[PDB]
Amino acid sequence: VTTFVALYDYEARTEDDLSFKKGERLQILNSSEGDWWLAHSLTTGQTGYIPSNYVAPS
Repeated sequence: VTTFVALYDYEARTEDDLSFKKGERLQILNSSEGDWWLAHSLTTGQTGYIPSNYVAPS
């Protein structure tokens, strides 16, 4: 729905988290959980939760 870029590498901290590298383009699919957003990585094709402060708008 909106595209962001990852600011830092992130290793998943739950089984439902997305792992991603700095610079990945991430589509934000849901943001209702505040500091944790559901994202889809356009760079890798994977999906999961991310920390909202790890991304900035493209």
